[PDB]
Amino acid sequence: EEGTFLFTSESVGEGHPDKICDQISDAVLDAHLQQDPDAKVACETVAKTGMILLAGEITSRAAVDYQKVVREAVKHIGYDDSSKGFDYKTCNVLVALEQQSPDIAQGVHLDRNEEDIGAGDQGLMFGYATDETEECMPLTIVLAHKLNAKLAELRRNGTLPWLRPDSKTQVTVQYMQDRGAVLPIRVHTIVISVQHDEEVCLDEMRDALKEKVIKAVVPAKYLDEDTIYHLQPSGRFVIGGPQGDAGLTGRKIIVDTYGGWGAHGGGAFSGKDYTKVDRSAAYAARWVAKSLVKGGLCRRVLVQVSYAIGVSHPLSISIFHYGTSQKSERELLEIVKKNFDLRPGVIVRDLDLKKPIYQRTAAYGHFGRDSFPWEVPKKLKY
Amino acid sequence: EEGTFLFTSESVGEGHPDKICDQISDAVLDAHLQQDPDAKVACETVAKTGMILLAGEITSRAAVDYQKVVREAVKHIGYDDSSKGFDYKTCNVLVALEQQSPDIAQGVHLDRNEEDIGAGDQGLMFGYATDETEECMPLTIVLAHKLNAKLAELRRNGTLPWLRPDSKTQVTVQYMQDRGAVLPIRVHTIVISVQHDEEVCLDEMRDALKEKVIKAVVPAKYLDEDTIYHLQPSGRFVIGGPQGDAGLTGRKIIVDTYGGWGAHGGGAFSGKDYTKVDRSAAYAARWVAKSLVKGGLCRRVLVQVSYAIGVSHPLSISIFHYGTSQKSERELLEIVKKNFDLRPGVIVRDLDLKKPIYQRTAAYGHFGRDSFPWEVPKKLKY
Ligand SMILES: Cc1ccc(-n2c(=O)c(-c3ccc4nn(C)cc4c3)cc3n[nH]c(C4CC4)c32)cn1
Ligand SMILES: Cc1ccc(-n2c(=O)c(-c3ccc4nn(C)cc4c3)cc3n[nH]c(C4CC4)c32)cn1
Ligand SMILES: C[S@@+](CC[C@H](N)C(=O)[O-])C[C@H]1O[C@@H](n2cnc3c(N)ncnc32)[C@H](O)[C@@H]1O
Ligand SMILES: C[S@@+](CC[C@H](N)C(=O)[O-])C[C@H]1O[C@@H](n2cnc3c(N)ncnc32)[C@H](O)[C@@H]1O
Repeated sequence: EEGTFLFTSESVGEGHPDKICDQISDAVLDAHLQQDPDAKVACETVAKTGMILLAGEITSRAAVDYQKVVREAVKHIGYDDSSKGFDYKTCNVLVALEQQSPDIAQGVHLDRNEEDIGAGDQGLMFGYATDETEECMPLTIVLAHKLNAKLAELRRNGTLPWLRPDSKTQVTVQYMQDRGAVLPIRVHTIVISVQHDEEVCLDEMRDALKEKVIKAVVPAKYLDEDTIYHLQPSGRFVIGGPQGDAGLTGRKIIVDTYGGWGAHGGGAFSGKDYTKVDRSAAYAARWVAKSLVKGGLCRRVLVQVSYAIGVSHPLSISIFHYGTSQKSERELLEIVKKNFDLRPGVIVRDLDLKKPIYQRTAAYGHFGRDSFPWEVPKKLKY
Repeated sequence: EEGTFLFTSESVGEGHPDKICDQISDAVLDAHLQQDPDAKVACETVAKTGMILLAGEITSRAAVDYQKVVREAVKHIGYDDSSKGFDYKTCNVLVALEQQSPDIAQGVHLDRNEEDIGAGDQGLMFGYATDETEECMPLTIVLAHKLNAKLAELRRNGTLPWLRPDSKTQVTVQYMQDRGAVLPIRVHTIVISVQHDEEVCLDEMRDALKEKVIKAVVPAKYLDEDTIYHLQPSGRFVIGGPQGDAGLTGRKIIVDTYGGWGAHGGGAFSGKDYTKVDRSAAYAARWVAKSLVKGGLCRRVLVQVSYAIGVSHPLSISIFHYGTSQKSERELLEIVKKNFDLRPGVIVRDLDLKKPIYQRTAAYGHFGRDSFPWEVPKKLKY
């Protein structure tokens, strides 16, 4: 229909190999922060058959048992037997971690007042919010995340014991344009691929995915006779996890954020402390965007910020409201200037970013869930 | 001024550790394609002090010497001595490469007619084009790439022998809104950070970066008394490359594409053959977008496509012209349907994607350069 369009987003499960890496990187970050709130962490993880490798830079007063931290994260995910393709008890854990470069340390935080610490790198970051859901997230990505969460729930409760931890989902929604804002009309296509055991047949899996997963997550009002379902479209997914596909930290940055909506600056979140603005400034930009929507100034908004390594204040700030505010974008920038301080050394205080809650962010998206500090809107003064 | 806004993009040099990984992943892909045009390649690279690790899946009839291919790529980049922090002659090259999962192979390409091969994965991809430059790319990212290329040029020609291969640049441009299209007005801020030797002082570097790099790349009409320069803002960058920061393939996906403009689906390009739609469908979507702009239908356009693993046709196609076309987005979709076939098995033929030219794409962006097939517009019939 005229004034309508399609949009597709995807999500992945806790056992998707890239997501395994994000969760391990954040389990390492949390382990350091539990002992040293000022740990400087830049922990990349790589996963392939039988291997977790940690590579990066950590300067911290914590004493962390990497073998224990990695294996416990893999256990939580559900890879606990060679029949599943990966086992926390018996995999190889390799560590190539060095101290943070002293050249970065001197230029960013050494001998600097905390509020005046420099950005840990240059870069650009975006925040986005949309009133199409209560949580201010796109419906395409919320549904895709919930489909993966439902698969994990039915695997863990033994309802569908043939399920394995590696999964991917994708949701296409037809939207109506509404003066810059968007209104979901219907779900056009759903894809679900999930690793499974050798005994279950394709028809049993497809029936369960439709009746016990899709129907348990997606409201029936969005599904109709024309909705297309691609359930186990490859036909066979016994080999999975790192054995099926090498994973790396920071290779699901669009799943971690807005599912293609808004914009992205390229930075990965997991394995990084607050001084790395790829994470802290993106969380602050989401906080700003969500505050503008919950404050009734916008129905849909995009915020860009950027930084230079060693410099505290952002180099640029831009706001695009998609035509959904009566205030000009110059007025919105002034409101943001009066209400937020986007220096990393102030974001850490506002968003409590030395707290070890990062492993919780590393699956199912970093935004629109669980009332993390960046999800609690700031009451704006203007 | 009213109707203006700021936008920032970044780029990185050939020796940036993430970019080293993209180039090595693509050198491995090209090595396979030189002997086996139908090689199935999914090669991730990880780089840290003294180490290149290859992890992933390759099924190919080629006989490839990974030690030689990796070291030759590192040599080309310029890491040829321990004084520079990395040396192709003496680094460790580790290989954890297995065959492609037979479950993926059976679901995607085994016993399938080439035109009817399934997408190698699910996912979403975007194409973008803007008439603000002849090459139909955002000026922010074109300038950022050219600044890194200039640093490599002056390093290689011996003009600035203190330069090392690892660099990052960032450009903020103030734009004027023009009926959906954008017009660059001026450069607001430039950042340049580049690895250097122990002997050169900060003032000599900052003077050279302004006079020999910025002035040699950015037209003077964009620079004025208010332009902000952050040159070597960390103050010291002797440690660099993988020693300073662990790199991974597919961690510069926004540098590889549009610098934050348009949209991104999350997929990485390097190390993947044509059957991986993260690369082929994104190249085809750029080709569509550039064809719509060069054909005079749009001044600025975004194209989304999506796929399911094992299914040839895209699941969804969407076009947003930012208000820059007289044709409706329904009409543009019909023109695209009549002129393009976005099945991966047809994109391979149109864009010649079995040719080993991929290492050439892995630095300075995959788009807007060198008249690759996806940069030559298709003449549209309607
Ligand atoms: C990153 C991004 C995300 C979404 C879109 N997107 C859109 O935002 C609108 C839209 C929304 C609301 C509207 N209100 N009015 C009065 C006009 C509107 C147009 C239409 C549209 N079609 N395809 C796309 C993109 C997938 C290619 C679109 C654009 N860029
Ligand atoms: C991904 C993306 C990129 C750019 C923008 N972006 C824009 O596209 C326009 C714009 C361009 C042209 C226009 N013509 N007319 C009549 C109105 C226009 C508005 C203004 C604007 N301000 N901040 C941003 C984003 C950085 C936050 C903006 C939005 N999204
Ligand atoms: C298709 S793989 C990427 C391509 C792969 N590296 C190759 O060698 O072709 C990407 C993701 O798809 C999922 N996957 C793996 N095996 C699959 C299968 N047989 N069917 C469907 N999806 C699968 C996993 O979540 C995996 O991380
Ligand atoms: C700042 S590092 C990322 C943070 C780092 N992992 C850490 O431990 O803090 C990201 C990129 O910045 C660049 N870089 C490295 N050392 C730098 C320095 N001393 N000054 C400026 N940029 C530097 C390199 O291009 C590097 O890949």
